[PDB]
Amino acid sequence: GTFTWTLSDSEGKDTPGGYCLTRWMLIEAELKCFGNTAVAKCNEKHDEEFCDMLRLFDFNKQAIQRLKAEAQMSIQLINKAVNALINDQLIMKNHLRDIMGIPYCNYSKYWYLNHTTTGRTSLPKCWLVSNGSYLNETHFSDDIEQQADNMITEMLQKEYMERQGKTPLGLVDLFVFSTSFYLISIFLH
Amino acid sequence: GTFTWTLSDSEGKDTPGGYCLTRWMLIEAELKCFGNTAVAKCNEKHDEEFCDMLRLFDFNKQAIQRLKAEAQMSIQLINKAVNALINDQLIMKNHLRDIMGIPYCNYSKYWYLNHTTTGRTSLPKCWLVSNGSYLNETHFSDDIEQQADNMITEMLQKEYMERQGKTPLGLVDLFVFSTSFYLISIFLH
Amino acid sequence: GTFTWTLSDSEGKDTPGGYCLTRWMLIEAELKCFGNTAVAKCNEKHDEEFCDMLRLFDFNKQAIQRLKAEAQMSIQLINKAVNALINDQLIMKNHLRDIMGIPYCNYSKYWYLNHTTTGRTSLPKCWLVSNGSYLNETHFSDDIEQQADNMITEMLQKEYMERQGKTPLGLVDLFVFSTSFYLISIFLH
Amino acid sequence: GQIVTFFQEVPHVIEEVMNIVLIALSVLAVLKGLTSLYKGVYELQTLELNMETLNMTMPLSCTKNNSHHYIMVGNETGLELTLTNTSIINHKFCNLSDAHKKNLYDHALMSIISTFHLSIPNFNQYEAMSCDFNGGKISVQYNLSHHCGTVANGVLQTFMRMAWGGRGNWDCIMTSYQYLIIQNTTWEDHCQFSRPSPIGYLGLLSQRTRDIYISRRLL
Amino acid sequence: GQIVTFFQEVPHVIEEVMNIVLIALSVLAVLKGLTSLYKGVYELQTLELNMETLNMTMPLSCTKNNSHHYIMVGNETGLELTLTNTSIINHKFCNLSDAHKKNLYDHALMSIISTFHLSIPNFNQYEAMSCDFNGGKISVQYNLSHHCGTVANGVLQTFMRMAWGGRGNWDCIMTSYQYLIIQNTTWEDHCQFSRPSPIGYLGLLSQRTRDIYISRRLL
Amino acid sequence: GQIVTFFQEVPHVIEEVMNIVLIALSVLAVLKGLTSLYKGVYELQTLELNMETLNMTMPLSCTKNNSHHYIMVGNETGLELTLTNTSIINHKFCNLSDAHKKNLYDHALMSIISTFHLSIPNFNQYEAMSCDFNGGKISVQYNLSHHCGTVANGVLQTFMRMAWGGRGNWDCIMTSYQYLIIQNTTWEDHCQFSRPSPIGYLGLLSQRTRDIYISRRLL
Ligand SMILES: O=C(O)[C@H]1O[C@@H](O[C@@H]2[C@@H](O)[C@@H](O)OC[C@H]2O)[C@H](O)[C@@H](O[C@H]2OC[C@@H](O)[C@H](O)[C@H]2O)[C@@H]1O
Ligand SMILES: O=C(O)[C@H]1O[C@@H](O[C@@H]2[C@@H](O)[C@@H](O)OC[C@H]2O)[C@H](O)[C@@H](O[C@H]2OC[C@@H](O)[C@H](O)[C@H]2O)[C@@H]1O
Ligand SMILES: O=C(O)[C@H]1O[C@@H](O[C@@H]2[C@@H](O)[C@@H](O)OC[C@H]2O)[C@H](O)[C@@H](O[C@H]2OC[C@@H](O)[C@H](O)[C@H]2O)[C@@H]1O
Ligand SMILES: *[C@@H]1O[C@H](CO)[C@@H](O[C@@H]2O[C@H](CO)[C@@H](O)[C@H](O)[C@H]2NC(C)=O)[C@H](O)[C@H]1NC(C)=O
Ligand SMILES: *[C@@H]1O[C@H](CO)[C@@H](O[C@@H]2O[C@H](CO)[C@@H](O)[C@H](O)[C@H]2NC(C)=O)[C@H](O)[C@H]1NC(C)=O
Ligand SMILES: *[C@@H]1O[C@H](CO)[C@@H](O[C@@H]2O[C@H](CO)[C@@H](O)[C@H](O)[C@H]2NC(C)=O)[C@H](O)[C@H]1NC(C)=O
Ligand SMILES: *[C@@H]1O[C@H](CO)[C@@H](O[C@@H]2O[C@H](CO)[C@@H](O)[C@H](O)[C@H]2NC(C)=O)[C@H](O)[C@H]1NC(C)=O
Ligand SMILES: *[C@@H]1O[C@H](CO)[C@@H](O[C@@H]2O[C@H](CO)[C@@H](O)[C@H](O)[C@H]2NC(C)=O)[C@H](O)[C@H]1NC(C)=O
Ligand SMILES: *[C@@H]1O[C@H](CO)[C@@H](O[C@@H]2O[C@H](CO)[C@@H](O)[C@H](O)[C@H]2NC(C)=O)[C@H](O)[C@H]1NC(C)=O
Ligand SMILES: *[C@@H]1O[C@H](CO)[C@@H](O[C@@H]2O[C@H](CO)[C@@H](O)[C@H](O)[C@H]2NC(C)=O)[C@H](O)[C@H]1NC(C)=O
Ligand SMILES: *[C@@H]1O[C@H](CO)[C@@H](O[C@@H]2O[C@H](CO)[C@@H](O)[C@H](O)[C@H]2NC(C)=O)[C@H](O)[C@H]1NC(C)=O
Ligand SMILES: *[C@@H]1O[C@H](CO)[C@@H](O[C@@H]2O[C@H](CO)[C@@H](O)[C@H](O)[C@H]2NC(C)=O)[C@H](O)[C@H]1NC(C)=O
Ligand SMILES: *[C@@H]1O[C@H](CO)[C@@H](O)[C@H](O)[C@H]1NC(C)=O
Ligand SMILES: *[C@@H]1O[C@H](CO)[C@@H](O)[C@H](O)[C@H]1NC(C)=O
Ligand SMILES: *[C@@H]1O[C@H](CO)[C@@H](O)[C@H](O)[C@H]1NC(C)=O
Ligand SMILES: *[C@@H]1O[C@H](CO)[C@@H](O)[C@H](O)[C@H]1NC(C)=O
Ligand SMILES: *[C@@H]1O[C@H](CO)[C@@H](O)[C@H](O)[C@H]1NC(C)=O
Ligand SMILES: *[C@@H]1O[C@H](CO)[C@@H](O)[C@H](O)[C@H]1NC(C)=O
Ligand SMILES: *[C@@H]1O[C@H](CO)[C@@H](O)[C@H](O)[C@H]1NC(C)=O
Ligand SMILES: *[C@@H]1O[C@H](CO)[C@@H](O)[C@H](O)[C@H]1NC(C)=O
Ligand SMILES: *[C@@H]1O[C@H](CO)[C@@H](O)[C@H](O)[C@H]1NC(C)=O
Ligand SMILES: *[C@@H]1O[C@H](CO)[C@@H](O)[C@H](O)[C@H]1NC(C)=O
Ligand SMILES: *[C@@H]1O[C@H](CO)[C@@H](O)[C@H](O)[C@H]1NC(C)=O
Ligand SMILES: *[C@@H]1O[C@H](CO)[C@@H](O)[C@H](O)[C@H]1NC(C)=O
Ligand SMILES: *[C@@H]1O[C@H](CO)[C@@H](O)[C@H](O)[C@H]1NC(C)=O
Ligand SMILES: *[C@@H]1O[C@H](CO)[C@@H](O)[C@H](O)[C@H]1NC(C)=O
Ligand SMILES: *[C@@H]1O[C@H](CO)[C@@H](O)[C@H](O)[C@H]1NC(C)=O
Repeated sequence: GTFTWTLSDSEGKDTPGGYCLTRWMLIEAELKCFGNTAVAKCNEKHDEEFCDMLRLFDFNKQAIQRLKAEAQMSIQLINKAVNALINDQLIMKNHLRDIMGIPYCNYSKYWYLNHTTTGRTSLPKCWLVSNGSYLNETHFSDDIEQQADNMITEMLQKEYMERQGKTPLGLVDLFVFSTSFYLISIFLH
Repeated sequence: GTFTWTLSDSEGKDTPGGYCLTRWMLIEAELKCFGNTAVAKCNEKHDEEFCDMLRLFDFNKQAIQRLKAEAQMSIQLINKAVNALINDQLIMKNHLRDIMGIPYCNYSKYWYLNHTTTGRTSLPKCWLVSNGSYLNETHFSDDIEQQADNMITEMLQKEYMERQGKTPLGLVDLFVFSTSFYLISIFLH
Repeated sequence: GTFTWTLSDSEGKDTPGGYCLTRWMLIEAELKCFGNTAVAKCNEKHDEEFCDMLRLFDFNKQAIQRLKAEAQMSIQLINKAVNALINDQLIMKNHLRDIMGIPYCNYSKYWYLNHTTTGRTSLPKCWLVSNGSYLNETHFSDDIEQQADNMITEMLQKEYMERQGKTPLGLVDLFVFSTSFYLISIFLH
Repeated sequence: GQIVTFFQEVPHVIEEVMNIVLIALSVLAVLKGLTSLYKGVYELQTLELNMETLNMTMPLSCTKNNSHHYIMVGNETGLELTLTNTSIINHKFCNLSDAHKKNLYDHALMSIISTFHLSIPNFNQYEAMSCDFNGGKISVQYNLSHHCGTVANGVLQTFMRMAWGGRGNWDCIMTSYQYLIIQNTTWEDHCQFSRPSPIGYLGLLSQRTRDIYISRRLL
Repeated sequence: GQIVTFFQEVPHVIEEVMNIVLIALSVLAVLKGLTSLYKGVYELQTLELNMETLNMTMPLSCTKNNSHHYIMVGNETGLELTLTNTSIINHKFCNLSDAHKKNLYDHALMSIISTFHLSIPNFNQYEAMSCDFNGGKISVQYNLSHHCGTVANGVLQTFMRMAWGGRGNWDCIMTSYQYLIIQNTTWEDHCQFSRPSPIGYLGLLSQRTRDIYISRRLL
Repeated sequence: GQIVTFFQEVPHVIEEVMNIVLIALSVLAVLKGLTSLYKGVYELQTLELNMETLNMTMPLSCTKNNSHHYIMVGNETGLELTLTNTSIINHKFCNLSDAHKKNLYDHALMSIISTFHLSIPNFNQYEAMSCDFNGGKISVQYNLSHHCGTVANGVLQTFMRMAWGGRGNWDCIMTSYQYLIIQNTTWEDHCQFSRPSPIGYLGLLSQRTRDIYISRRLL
């Protein structure tokens, strides 16, 4: 099967439905909020690693707030829900990339393109590690520009999908027919 | 992996390609027909429970009509095809919701928004059960309105996708260019 | 989980990002190039067989070029990556179709609609085999026309998605508002 | 051209009203030149799936009084799942290989109990489980004797994985019932409390062998 | 601006014809102011994938006369799968732990047969299977002796899971052949009947251990 | 109506410039009638996830000097993973069923090592593994003695499946270290080299029992 876990509501005013990472989650970086789009991106995607991690974060938060810690581990929940939280073969793909000798995902550092003015973010993706060191930002600069273009395309697409969802086709149809018939009237004039 | 089973053709005049549930399937409610859209909705979705059930229904129907009952069970087919019929971790998600103490799926009652005039239906989704009883319709009224809005958006989107599939971009392009050039001609006039 | 393997860059001038099959791959048919669209089609699809095969092809190519053959088999890679390369229950679906007695996928011959003038291809799909023989092209002619229509719709849709990705809504909006306000000015005139 | 139905449903959004206004202006100009009801029509009609229609391929789970759970396979055989203080079995055996030697049992029931036993999370105490298979009868008893981290916890977990019918916290569950009984029975309609459903067994098939402990290096 | 190719393919739909008409009207007004062939061009060109190109990573399945099935791993070793009335083995053993003790065999072949034996649906009779591994040779024989619900049913099921080459009904299959033989062999082109393919083994990997019976509580 | 932000990002495409030109023409006509910076604003801000926040539910893997690997479960217990030439264990036993008999150990650690041992690809030599569980302590040693196709290959494979910290080719890996040690320890911050992460164990859970050899027909 695939993952089925859903993200708990997050108490972020700017981002109502998107998992916001608190001070404790991010090392020496205070609190950052991502938004509903970035976290909901991988409700169909099986090839992203960071949103699986934040699903792990939300599962931990649920297990703490709505159960009792008891000071001893309950591996039952994680062993049962691991296939419901994360993809099962993405780690296999990164293990294979590692064996072959191409840069693989670290799973500790993740990089994202924070939009300075508006504060949107791409869904963070793994910082490739190779040869026992971090890849220079120059090495995968091409991937950085590809992700920037992906952000642009995805935000310009989601608004289209929202417009399609709210606006029926009978409107844009009867609009183009009416404008065409008025253009015909101008032709007659 | 994921499910791969496909729905057998259903002998419903109103709904040619959509699984129609007969009298026997629905307790004390005669026969209802859903349509191709509702049943085909979860050809990409992994988070719906009722269409997995109707895939089970169609698998049973195929096993009865195109094999022999023999009066003794053949668990081989169901044990082989269970991963090809239903999602494998959605039941895990509902077990977890049950353990935590939030309302979980019953898997017996399913509710849907029957459009009275046209007869369309949303894909039925599980009636949440909690605290040893059915949730009041008031409790998840918000989810009901969310599903109504989802029906509206999905029907206003599918017609757009059909128009995109049948109408090429060279048409809407050469149309907007021609209308713009005629507007330029009116500017010259 | 699902598949996560990605297709290695292919040295085809016509098709930069699409897996091109060389002379050795295709029996007595020289070299053919498919394109990025056909190979990328099943990055969300779980119901196609041929692109799983070409993922197997690319995995073999990677294992040969970037490891050492050593003349003895390394089943470790394939046993680890099989869930990352192919769907796990599509073969189950074809086994079931075989048991029931409907035509099933052979997994040797695949048919596709080569566009003669432009050279595009649909993603090849399995030639159904039944009753110990190949089905006549007349028998599944309906499926052939359905796939032709699917090619037409998918190519007319992908260009729409590309236009949506590159063109923002603020343009088409301010365009329709400006044209409407000019039509209002013509009404005043 | 079915805008009429949609228009009543969602005229609130500004873009729709703007579009309708522009269309009406263009039309006027060209002519001059020439119970549970949602929204307005959507209704909360509900389904009660008769799952007896799957009696020929799938086992169905339903219960009678929150203590007598059942699994029916076919229209001829089923099993009791009774939470009780009384033990029908007083020997700590499970003669599985003897059952396989004398293939006189029903394969469906043995597969049911195999799935049930391979889904018990972190099962490590084999003293609890007891079995009887003489004549093809399926009998399995469990001792729910116990702080948490006990086989009783996981065994109740897999019970409510299967039956889905049911003071414990933090993923630990306790019941006053000391024992549980699984045993063969015929088919009737004796599960007023719960509707029959197959989902318990299909979901239990997912987690089988997932949380198992290693007892041998080779396996 | 590649409308020319699409226009021939699908001009039937009313919306397209309306669009073209409107465009032609606008253009005229502005100028005044100033073998197997489908549709028309699509062809049923077919592919015959040479699966020998996967000889270096994947085992390929192909058969000669509908009774001699084969699995080739690499370009040096393969296995016979023969449905016959003759038994090469007359002892009911499978010395698997002895084979693992003396690691003188080919790992690919042992993994092949392990997958084959872990995909046998509801296997419960161990008397049928017989093995020989002396010297690294892979030999496995099966007794297909038998109404249904027999190990022969599931063993033929997993055969056609693997080979995909082949009067039984209701998910029960019977063959006149009493026995089946799996044994080591070299590589040739001796499978005229069937093209070599890996899909049988990859699919068999899916269902391994899925339908297995419990023989011990701890496992 | 947030076109202003997008316009700076991507004005290169011809269609956008054409649209803007047409809009400006229409507006003019109607008025007459009346560190690491990408693109211009996107920045490569990075995240360093403090995975200690998952100490209450998930085991975290981190290492100190590329030879001392660690797995910490909770904030009280963890395990050493040391590649060394020194053996703490000189007996070829693994008393797993004795450990299950006396349930005095931590369930998390036993599940960790069970997952570790069920993910070893094509494990066939049981002489290598040695275990100590007296008192609830978790000790597992591995002999990495060896051409390839050796248990050392797969055992290093599963090591770097778990720890992800590390001249061998063609999916064969060799190390000068003869032995490896897993043993119980308390919790500190002694893994300067590597950040703690759970991904090794979650990924190892995927491949458990996948590449296992059959040692018995019934299983
Ligand atoms: O644990 C294992 O997987 C193997 O352990 C070997 O040694 C045993 C110890 O584990 C301990 O239980 O004390 C008894 C020892 O025998 C077993 O020898 C080995 O059994 C296989 O080889 C012997 C053969 O007779 C059996 O049929 C095999 O199962 C365990 O696999
Ligand atoms: O079935 C099981 O999983 C355990 O059963 C225990 O009792 C046995 C009975 O099942 C029955 O077979 O009659 C013989 C009994 O021994 C086993 O003792 C237990 O074996 C483990 O503990 C003993 C040890 O010597 C073995 O190495 C373990 O496998 C079964 O797990
Ligand atoms: O391999 C198997 O699955 C069964 O093999 C049967 O025969 C054994 C041979 O495999 C070989 O190891 O030499 C010893 C033989 O016993 C076993 O008898 C059978 O064990 C079951 O039936 C006997 C019972 O005492 C055990 O508890 C069962 O495990 C193997 O399943
Ligand atoms: C089990 O289900 C089957 C069909 O799913 C039921 O079979 C039908 O039973 C009715 C009883 O009046 C007959 O009229 C039909 O002819 C039967 N149809 C088939 C296809 O068998 C069966 O009744 C169910 N079992 C029980 C005990 O009710
Ligand atoms: C079920 O478990 C309970 C407790 O684990 C068993 O009760 C124990 O029985 C032994 C022997 O009869 C006594 O020595 C203990 O003092 C009892 N303990 C308790 C807490 O009652 C009970 O016997 C088990 N059931 C069966 C059938 O063996
Ligand atoms: C399960 O197998 C054991 C194997 O020992 C059976 O125990 C034997 O049962 C017979 C039956 O009367 C007795 O004659 C023997 O003395 C028993 N042996 C021992 C060592 O006690 C056990 O009976 C089987 N289970 C069932 C329910 O029959
Ligand atoms: C197995 O496949 C490999 C490649 O997939 C074949 O190797 C090629 O064989 C031809 C034979 O004429 C040589 O010219 C090439 O140089 C080989 N290429 C590589 C990369 O090895 C091999 O021939 C196949 N096995 C058999 C028996 O045909
Ligand atoms: C394969 O199975 C058949 C039947 O299951 C075995 O034939 C039996 O052999 C025994 C002893 O030789 C006889 O007592 C039976 O009467 C036979 N039954 C039948 C139906 O022929 C056959 O021996 C098995 N093959 C092997 C190699 O043991
Ligand atoms: C599989 O293992 C069994 C273990 O008993 C082997 O049986 C022994 O084989 C040797 C070989 O000559 C004989 O000397 C013994 O007398 C046999 N023991 C018994 C109890 O019969 C068996 O031979 C092995 N299988 C193969 C193919 O060698
Ligand atoms: C393990 O993680 C938990 C929370 O994920 C940490 O618990 C917090 O510890 C700080 C220490 O200053 C306290 O102020 C908080 O009140 C604790 N919160 C909770 C919810 O327990 C814990 O410190 C971590 N373990 C270690 C050893 O640092
Ligand atoms: C780990 O493996 C090595 C080699 O596999 C073992 O070293 C062998 O020990 C035996 C008995 O002490 C000698 O007869 C061999 O000559 C040794 N071989 C080599 C290559 O050194 C070593 O004993 C094993 N470790 C343990 C603890 O048993
Ligand atoms: C694992 O189990 C074996 C079972 O034989 C233990 O071996 C016995 O250990 C005791 C402990 O002193 C000795 O008295 C026996 O003589 C041993 N038996 C044999 C045949 O050697 C072994 O000790 C256990 N492992 C550990 C670490 O205790
Ligand atoms: C992005 O940058 C702004 C300041 O320019 C900051 O306030 C915000 O927290 C950043 N977002 C993230 C996710 O770091
Ligand atoms: C990365 O850049 C640093 C300097 O910034 C340089 O010393 C190092 O060699 C570079 N690494 C690679 C792999 O090019
Ligand atoms: C919806 O209601 C109509 C009558 O208003 C009825 O004919 C139809 O069967 C209903 N559909 C379903 C699925 O119940
Ligand atoms: C549901 O509504 C009924 C009355 O319709 C009321 O008695 C009951 O308490 C309600 N349940 C909850 C959980 O509010
Ligand atoms: C399609 O046909 C053209 C010639 O009409 C040929 O050049 C091309 O290779 C064909 N494509 C495929 C994939 O066979
Ligand atoms: C397929 O066509 C051939 C002739 O082209 C004919 O002989 C054969 O019977 C046909 N097969 C079927 C199943 O109709
Ligand atoms: C069970 O169902 C089958 C198939 O409909 C039927 O033939 C048989 O009589 C039923 N059994 C009983 C006891 O009614
Ligand atoms: C079973 O025993 C418990 C505790 O001994 C007690 O609640 C009662 O005697 C029995 N349980 C019930 C529900 O009657
Ligand atoms: C679903 O609700 C019905 C209402 O009577 C109840 O009988 C049944 O037990 C519920 N399902 C489950 C799994 O509890
Ligand atoms: C098998 O293929 C390898 C790699 O191409 C080659 O070196 C070897 O000679 C082949 N074996 C035979 C028997 O041709
Ligand atoms: C094998 O035996 C069967 C029945 O005894 C019989 O068909 C024949 O002798 C053999 N089978 C074949 C296909 O020759
Ligand atoms: C596919 O068709 C070819 C045609 O000759 C045949 O040889 C082969 O056996 C078929 N594939 C399968 C799996 O039967
Ligand atoms: C571990 O975490 C728990 C929960 O925050 C806390 O109560 C306990 O004191 C911690 N243990 C140590 C040794 O700090
Ligand atoms: C372990 O032994 C090897 C070979 O005997 C040798 O490299 C050295 O003595 C030890 N390894 C290290 C890294 O010191
Ligand atoms: C990720 O990078 C950090 C950088 O210091 C390193 O410590 C850590 O080991 C890396 N992760 C893995 C899994 O190697």
